[PDB]
Amino acid sequence: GFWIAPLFVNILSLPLYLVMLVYNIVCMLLITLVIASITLIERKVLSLVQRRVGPHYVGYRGRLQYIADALKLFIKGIVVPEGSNKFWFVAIPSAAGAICYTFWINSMWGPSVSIFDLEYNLVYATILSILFSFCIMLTGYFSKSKYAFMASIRCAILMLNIEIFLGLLVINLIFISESFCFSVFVIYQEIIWLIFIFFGVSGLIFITFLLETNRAPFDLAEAESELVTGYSVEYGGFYFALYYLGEYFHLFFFSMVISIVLFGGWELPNFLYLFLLNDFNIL
Amino acid sequence: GLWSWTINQMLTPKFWVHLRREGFIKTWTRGHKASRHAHYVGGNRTDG
Amino acid sequence: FCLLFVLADAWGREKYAQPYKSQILHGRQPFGHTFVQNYRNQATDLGRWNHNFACYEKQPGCGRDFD
Amino acid sequence: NNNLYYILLYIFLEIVFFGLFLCLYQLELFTGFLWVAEFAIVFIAVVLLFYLNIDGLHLKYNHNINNVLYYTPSLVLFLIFFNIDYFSELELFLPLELSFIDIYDDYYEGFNNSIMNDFTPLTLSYYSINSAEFIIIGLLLLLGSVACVNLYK
Amino acid sequence: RVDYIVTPINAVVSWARQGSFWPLTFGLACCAVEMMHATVSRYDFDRFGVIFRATPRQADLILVAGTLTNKMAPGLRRLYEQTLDPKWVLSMGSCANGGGYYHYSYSVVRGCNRIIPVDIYVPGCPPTAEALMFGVLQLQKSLYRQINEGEKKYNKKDLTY
Amino acid sequence: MPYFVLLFKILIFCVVAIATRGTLPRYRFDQFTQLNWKHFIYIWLGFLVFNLCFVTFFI
Amino acid sequence: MNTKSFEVLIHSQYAFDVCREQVYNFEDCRQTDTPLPKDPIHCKAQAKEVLSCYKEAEKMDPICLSSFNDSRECMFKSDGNLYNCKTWINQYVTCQKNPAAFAEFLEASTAEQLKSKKFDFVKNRGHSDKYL
Amino acid sequence: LKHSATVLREIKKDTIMMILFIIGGFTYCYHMRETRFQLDDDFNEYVNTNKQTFRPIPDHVKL
Amino acid sequence: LQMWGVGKIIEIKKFMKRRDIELKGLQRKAAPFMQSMNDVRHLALRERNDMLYNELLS
Amino acid sequence: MNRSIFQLWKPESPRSNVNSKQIKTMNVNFGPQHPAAHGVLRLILQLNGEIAERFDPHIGLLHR
Amino acid sequence: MLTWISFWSLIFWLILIILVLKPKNFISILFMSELTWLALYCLSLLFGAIYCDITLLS
Amino acid sequence: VGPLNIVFAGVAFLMFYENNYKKLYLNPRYSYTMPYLQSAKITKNLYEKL
Amino acid sequence: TNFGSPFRNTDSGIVIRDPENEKRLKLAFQNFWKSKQEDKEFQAQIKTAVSKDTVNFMFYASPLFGALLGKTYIDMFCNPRYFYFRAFTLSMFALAGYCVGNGFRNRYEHSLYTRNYHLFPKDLQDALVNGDARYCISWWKQ
Amino acid sequence: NTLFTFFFLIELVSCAIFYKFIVSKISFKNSNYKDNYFSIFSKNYLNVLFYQYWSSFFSSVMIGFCIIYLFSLTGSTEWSIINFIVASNNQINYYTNNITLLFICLTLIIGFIIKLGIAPIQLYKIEIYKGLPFLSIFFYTTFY
Amino acid sequence: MGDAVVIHLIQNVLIFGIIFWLLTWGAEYFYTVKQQLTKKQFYECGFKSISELNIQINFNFFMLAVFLILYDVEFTFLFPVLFNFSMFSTTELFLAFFFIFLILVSLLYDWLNNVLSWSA
Amino acid sequence: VNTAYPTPLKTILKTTPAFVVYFVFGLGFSTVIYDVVYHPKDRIERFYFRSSKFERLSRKRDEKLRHYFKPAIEWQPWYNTSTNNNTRPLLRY
Amino acid sequence: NLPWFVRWGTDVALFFIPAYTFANYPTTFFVFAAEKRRQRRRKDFSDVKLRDDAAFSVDQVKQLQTKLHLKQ
Ligand code: SF4
Repeated sequence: GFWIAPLFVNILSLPLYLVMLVYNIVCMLLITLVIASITLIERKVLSLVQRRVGPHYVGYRGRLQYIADALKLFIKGIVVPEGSNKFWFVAIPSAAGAICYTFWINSMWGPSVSIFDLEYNLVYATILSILFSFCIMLTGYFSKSKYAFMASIRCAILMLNIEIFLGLLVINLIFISESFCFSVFVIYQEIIWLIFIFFGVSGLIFITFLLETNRAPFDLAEAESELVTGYSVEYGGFYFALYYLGEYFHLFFFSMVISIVLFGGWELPNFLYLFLLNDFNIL
Repeated sequence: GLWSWTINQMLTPKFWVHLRREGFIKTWTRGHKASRHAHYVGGNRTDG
Repeated sequence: FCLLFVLADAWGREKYAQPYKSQILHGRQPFGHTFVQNYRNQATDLGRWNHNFACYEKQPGCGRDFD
Repeated sequence: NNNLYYILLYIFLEIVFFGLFLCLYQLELFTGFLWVAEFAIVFIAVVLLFYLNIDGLHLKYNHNINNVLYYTPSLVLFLIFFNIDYFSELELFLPLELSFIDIYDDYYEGFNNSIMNDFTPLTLSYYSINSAEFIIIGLLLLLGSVACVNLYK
Repeated sequence: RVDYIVTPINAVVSWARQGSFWPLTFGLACCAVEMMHATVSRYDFDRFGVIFRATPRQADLILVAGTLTNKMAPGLRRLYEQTLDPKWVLSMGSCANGGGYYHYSYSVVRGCNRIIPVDIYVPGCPPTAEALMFGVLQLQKSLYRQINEGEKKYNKKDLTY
Repeated sequence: MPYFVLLFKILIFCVVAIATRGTLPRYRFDQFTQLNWKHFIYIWLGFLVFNLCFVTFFI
Repeated sequence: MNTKSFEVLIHSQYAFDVCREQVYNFEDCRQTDTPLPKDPIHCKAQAKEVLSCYKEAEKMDPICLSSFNDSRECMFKSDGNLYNCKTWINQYVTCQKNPAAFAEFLEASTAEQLKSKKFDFVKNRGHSDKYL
Repeated sequence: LKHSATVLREIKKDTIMMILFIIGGFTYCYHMRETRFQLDDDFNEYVNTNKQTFRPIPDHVKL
Repeated sequence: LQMWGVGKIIEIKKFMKRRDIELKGLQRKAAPFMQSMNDVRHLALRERNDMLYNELLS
Repeated sequence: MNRSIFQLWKPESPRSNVNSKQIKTMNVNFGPQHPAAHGVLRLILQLNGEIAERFDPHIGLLHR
Repeated sequence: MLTWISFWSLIFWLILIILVLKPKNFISILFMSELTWLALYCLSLLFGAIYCDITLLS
Repeated sequence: VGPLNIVFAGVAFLMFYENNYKKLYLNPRYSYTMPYLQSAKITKNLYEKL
Repeated sequence: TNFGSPFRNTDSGIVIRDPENEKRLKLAFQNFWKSKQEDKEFQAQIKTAVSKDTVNFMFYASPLFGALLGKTYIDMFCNPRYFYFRAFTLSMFALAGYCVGNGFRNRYEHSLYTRNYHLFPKDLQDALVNGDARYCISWWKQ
Repeated sequence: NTLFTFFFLIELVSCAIFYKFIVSKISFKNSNYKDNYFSIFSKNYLNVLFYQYWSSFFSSVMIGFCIIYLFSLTGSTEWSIINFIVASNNQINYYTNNITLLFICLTLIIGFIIKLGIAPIQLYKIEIYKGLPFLSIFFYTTFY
Repeated sequence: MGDAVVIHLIQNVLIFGIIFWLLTWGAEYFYTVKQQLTKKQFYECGFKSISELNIQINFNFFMLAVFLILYDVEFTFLFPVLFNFSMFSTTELFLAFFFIFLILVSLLYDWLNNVLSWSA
Repeated sequence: VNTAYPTPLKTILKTTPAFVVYFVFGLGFSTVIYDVVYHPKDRIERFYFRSSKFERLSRKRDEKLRHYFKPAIEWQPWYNTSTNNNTRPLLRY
Repeated sequence: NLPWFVRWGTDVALFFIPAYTFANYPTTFFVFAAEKRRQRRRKDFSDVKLRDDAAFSVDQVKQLQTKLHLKQ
């Protein structure tokens, strides 16, 4: 009907929003599965280095340890201590988890292959890292425990050095790319890997990679021997699960960024056959 | 619980001899019986 | 020391051609900057600015288009 | 609100809203830069708050006395007469169908422009024209660092 | 009509809870030294999935390993209460079982069961790493089985009523 | 697509990170800060200055 | 006045050597003392002549249909990167200039050149492309 | 550190080799720059093959 | 390695510049027709608004 | 380097509020159930800025 | 609602007023000063957008 | 409800109907602005009715 | 190729793998160069950034100097009882020398094909720019 | 030659003044032997620092607002061109919005009075002079 | 640097979080917890914590934070110049070198005063 | 004979399942992202930020003409909707 | 009868070849639809304007395309 068609504009539009949300949920589930696989790989590598067999009874040859870990993390209950503000104690995990899944947005899987056309991928990543650090510090502070407060203080101390180091590394890297998009770095890295120019800064690059992933010797805010558990001294169950998942996603994203910007990106390494590779094909 | 004996382990004369001798049920059940290593399924030597 | 070596190299690059002259000692910027910094300036006397070519008339290779 | 933590949260929310407003005006570069700077400043401020206001118990101050005494009439009078808008108009003042400046394009100018970054105005300002201002800013920063060291001593 | 899905759900939950029986990083004496040796590469508790957790709020298995004294019983009770639910308890070593050599000591708790509820006990003083592994495996099997122990009776339609 | 190569490189980097976590110890907070506050920042700045000089030499 | 961006660009590149008189007249009318362009109302006649010439030149020879389709596919895959499609664009321009000579060149086609030109700017990247 | 005579000779050889390698690298960079300049000249010559048209600006544009 | 990488980056930039020069030549070859179409659009819209304003303010 | 003794020492003077420990002492304890406390020690350590100021080791937690 | 320039000016003036409205805490004063500086930067960006001036954006 | 509620509901319904009718029947259908109402056919010319 | 052809992109979005066209284009270029090979005026008009003798000397001596440098390096710091390491070092030095020679030769060829690109026929220049032998059939068909 | 350079130089001068104020000695050698086991809490230096910092912040905000408003008015912040444009406005009457001009002038004058400590804003300067050394006071007076 | 697409993505992320919350509720449906005396008390390695809100730090990194803010400002200032270094000039090079020298002098002066170390 | 792999080879090979699972998950995520990018536009459209001024102007000309120029050229006095829910301008003021 | 390298190659091939195919074809099972869409994206003769003075007519062009057997 000429008069009935008008009332269906937003009614027909809503299904598109539903489909977009479904696609985003599918992407989030895929990212969670990737993070679980990364955790499984980390456990296997730690066992192998320690001359241990590691997880082998979780299903067939321990192939589903990550799924069981996630289900058990869901299973265990969580009780908020009466000595702390329940509102903040709950909002910190939810905010951290919401910030954690947003890392998938600022990620490119190919040439112009991105969810959004963000020209400042580095800025977005830095903002996400700052938000994650703030969330960790708040979780440490809201716990009202001296150990959690010390852990939050150590994490904040790491962040100031982390921020300066990341800014200097980006500035030295942006000196070649001249763009905040990740594609420009890989575009000019097809000849040789960017680590070649930063050959003498390889140690500092490794230090930045270990700090951006919050791994040792920048393993502060964990302090297993020093301050027992990290910001999750009193946080457990779903809170600790979300924190660990965010840490793993941040590690994966930092490794992806480091590869895209320094290790030749997604271009095959032709540096080995440079002596036999031609420059121009004149007819 | 699938693939008690992998293709790499199944691609040996030992696997064929054991399957022909003890049958498919026994060949598959050993991996589910005392799984210690995928390369140690039925022994470490591949001759038998 | 690196800065001194770079300055020495730039000063020695005078024997190189005009395109090969040092960019520090011979500026090469965008058309907008060239028009802004050389308009109504008697030191250079860059002449007219061809709006079609967006370059000064006295600038070499100005308006070179396909035959 | 007198709670310092809540004040800081509200400041962060206001900064986020200002960044959103800047993005609405299609100024995303400055929005991102301000967002990063404000995030760093907020982290420092949170560290300071944990340092100096760990308990968080704000002073027992009542806003009613000062608000009713002078603040409300003063705000009313100030907002009543202050109007520095001369010719600014709302976007809904005229139909958008009567505007055609955003449709014209300079094809030759685009063909003569090699700029691929939005930082060209920033470079041309803080490096060519306002170079004296940049040098003054650097000298002021050095002097401020020296002053901070002396204050710490 | 809620037990049909619940039974598969109960089985999945039991498998998941058995797969992440994380022991508490809380050890005291030679029994705990043996337990730590049971965390070594040679004794792969990671094969069964036992990873030590430092925080009781994030732990599920309480490995009470050591001697309990009058100066530690309230702390043990507080830790047991602070342990996140559901929780299991395993007392390794004779001291953790019943005091052992110090069963007649004035500064001995005279049994860990009188302080906190204990689910499983290990006999050796010190128990071998194999003994601790066997005890952990038995506790895991019990936890997997205890989830659906057939408490409910089946109706005439073979449904738990 | 290049996504497979990117995934392989990221996996190598993650394995390296896991190995580093397994191998090296944890330093002191003040020690790491001073290393950043006295050596690393200066080294990075010198590298940037050398890169600028090289770019000027190579135009 | 009813053409898409890529098609109009291809037609103008083909007519870049054919509309010289009107193009030069309009460019002279577009001259100014500053980089700021002149008011468009100044050159209504020259712009009209250029548009008329472009409309008269948009009618290509039948042999140029396949080349035009290939160039359109290359531009769509490249999102309008002309330099990356230089070979197909040059071939289409030669076809428009001389359909007979282009037909003769098409007679001497290779087996690989006789296959469908499938362009994918993701798997295939080129060599040191700034527009990427 | 009271290094031996053989160690001192090795150190001297290493220093001489380092100096020679630095000089060679600088010479190679200069040669690469010259080659790049030559290639740029060749590319300009190739580009300006049929772009030699120079139309004077119209007199309508004032000084 | 730093010096060699800087030189290689400079050479890559020069090659990209040559490619961009070719692209700019092509775009200048395509400059006139698009500019003419845009000018026709701007002038046609100017006539309608001018006529509406002249009828209005009269 | 230069002298930095004043930046490392802070003695307390009689009735001098400035010379006192002008900060809330974080009386945290390395209690029994800690990974690094060896299990049988409660080292009540007055730590100032993550730096231990005073030590009081509660021992005898495992005295048998 | 209100035009952007008017909103920005009114917000700057209200922030300047509110800087004195709240209680006298040094930390609160510092936070308010930071907020005012951010508002000034936003106003400068809006003005540079309005007038298209490079120095205003600088 | 109430007379004021009925008046407000009628005003909102009339506003929605007027806006939708203006967007649908009075608009150059050159841009895809109405999902499930505007056609998804692939156009070849610059100006195609959607 | 690291940089590819200067006249077109190596494989922008479609990778062309036709060897018959490339062979025909090479034959056409050889025939064009042979037709005016005895033209003294055309020979003098041909100019290159690098001389043929210099290019040949570089391509023939670069591996030798690199091999000598590698042998000297193996003598300076490497023990002579490590056959694998010594051979690897020598091979790497020889490969670097060969790379330098190949770069010199490629530069000479590119300069010859570019500084003399203005003397090419119309169809020959079209083929060189587009990389397609279909532009000039008479120089390669017969 | 322009209000931007003037603002930058004035901010630099204010920072230098604050640094000089921070360079004041807190303790002095005195023969007061009775105060050896008692604490005397003197807040003169802290008050001076707080007052200087707050006044400088307010003045800088006012000057920045004035510069931003002036730039939009004429398009330049230089000395001669601004005066020429303002005098032209009095002859062409293009901008009759005297409210905006009055607000800009009020902002500039208030900022100048606050920076100079002009009355009725004088308790700030009174407290500033009450807690400084004699040579510091002499230098501040000579500068201002 | 973001758009309504990013806003809708944030909304979908919130929806996924709600799904996770539903999963958490479903998991918690299969557990029973009995209240304990110290169940909701602070975990301090087995003993009652002697503080509730009075958890204050010494804050020995104030100079470090201030220097970090100053260095971030300096780096942000230097960023625009390097963003378009392709069109560098003699004055641009001089200004960049002056800024670099100023940053280096500031860092050295900070180190020269031993202000980069923690203090009691 | 025993055709077992080397001991280091097996020790490193006791990770292949986890490595393959990670690779499969990453490939699935990447394929989902690629499908999302490609299905709406029938290709992987290049970012406008990676295109020059001329390229950006050429790309958006048709969209600008369809969404703005057409309504502005055939406007009617009654065409504007009675509410404020009209199309926003190309430049937000 | 199988080398350690020969047996190990099977698992590597299984891990690589399916992964290579998946990476080369992210849009699984829709390649035919994409090809059909691309073919429909090639405008026909009637959809475009042909010059009056064209060397070859439409029928001649079709015959020449059939003879040359261009895939198009
Ligand atoms: S039971 Fe035996 S081994 Fe265990 S702590 Fe007591 S004495 Fe030691």
